[PDB]
Amino acid sequence: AMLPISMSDEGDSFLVKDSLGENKIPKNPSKVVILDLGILDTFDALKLNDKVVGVPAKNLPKYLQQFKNKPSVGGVQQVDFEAINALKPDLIIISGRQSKFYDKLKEIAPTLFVGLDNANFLSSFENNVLSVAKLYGLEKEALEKISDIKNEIEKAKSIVDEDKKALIILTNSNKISAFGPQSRFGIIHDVLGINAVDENIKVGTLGKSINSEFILEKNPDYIFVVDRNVILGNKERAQGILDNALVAKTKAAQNKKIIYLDPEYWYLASGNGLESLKTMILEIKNAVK
Ligand SMILES: O=C(NCCCCCNC(=O)c1cccc(O)c1O)c1cccc(O)c1O
Ligand SMILES: [Fe+3]
Repeated sequence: AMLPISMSDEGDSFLVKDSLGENKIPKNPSKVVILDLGILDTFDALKLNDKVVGVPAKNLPKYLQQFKNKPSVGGVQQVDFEAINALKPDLIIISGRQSKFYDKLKEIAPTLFVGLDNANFLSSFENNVLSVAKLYGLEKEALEKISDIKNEIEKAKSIVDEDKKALIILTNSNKISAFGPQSRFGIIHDVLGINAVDENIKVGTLGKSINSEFILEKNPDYIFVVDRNVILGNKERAQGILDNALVAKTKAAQNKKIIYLDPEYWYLASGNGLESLKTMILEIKNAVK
């Protein structure tokens, strides 16, 4: 299990420890640079928009356009260090895409890691949201919105067909990769209760390389597709890649249950968002119901 964030009070500040390090964080930070898109959505949900001073405008999705005029600190992968240091932030919030920059970010300001644990999603989620809320004295408000997400998950779980099984795939250029329980798309199986076609696909951020023959051999009832081409701006599109005779023979193809999930939520990985996680839950739910 990834280590949780832990905090202790010290008057004007908290001493915070997370899986990457220790940081003294001031209470009520007022210049926050946010590189995790989910947490950025949680700032919105908690009415903390005016605290944010930097965002990754190169990867800002459609549901986060209230932050389009914030100063840009680049993208989720192409972090602009000069821009960040010019802002003089009091806090920088990252997730797993930026852990490789942690030392460099920590020289600028205290840097909090809000990674989602792929093997312990819901527990991680709650700890990331509550830790942020504690910085601002908003635990109460955050608890109430967490309780809303939990109720949405119960509604989604309750309509799931225990007989039926699903395969999760990612399309990049023209190649296909598969993901299963405890991967970066694990919540489909782990939280929402959808049975997997193969429990033995045991993967993290990088998927198991397969072809359509595999998909047909497994004959899933649902295929959930995340198209990485949309995010990277490639020409290739999963609808094209999956239009072939082998995929056409699956029960998923025959029942219109090939589901193209929005990659601005699933791939860009906005699960730390109090509203964005809800939208993703509903998207699974309305696809299956
Ligand atoms: O460290 C990571 N990738 C290494 C670099 C790959 C280099 C190429 N990537 C892109 O152009 C890109 C752009 C936006 C979002 C992304 O996730 C991207 O991978 C990484 C970590 C967790 C999840 C990911 O998904 C990652 O990638
Ligand atoms: Fe990536």
